[PDB]
Amino acid sequence: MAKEFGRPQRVAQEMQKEIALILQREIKDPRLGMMTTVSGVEMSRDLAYAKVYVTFLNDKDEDAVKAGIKALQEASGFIRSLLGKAMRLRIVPELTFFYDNSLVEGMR
Repeated sequence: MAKEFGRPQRVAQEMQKEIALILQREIKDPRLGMMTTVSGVEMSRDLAYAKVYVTFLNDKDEDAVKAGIKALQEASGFIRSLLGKAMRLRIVPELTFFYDNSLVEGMR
């Protein structure tokens, strides 16, 4: 989020910031009394598939990590649909939501 160019990086940024926001706003950040991060972003419009990364500190509690993630899982199609609509687009690529917490690395 800081690449104002004509390359595929610029758009990737604007989108990363837009998704990062809706990913930190539309998401349950305040509900998890924790701040999430986006140490990964992938947008493939060549067909209709994307892959976004989100790291949380839910690891702190396996209960909040399991349940929490469960909430992020159910709100999956919600974030994806909320995005497409939020950005009124069409590509509506399979932008999956990868949750990389500290419960799968311990350093997230």
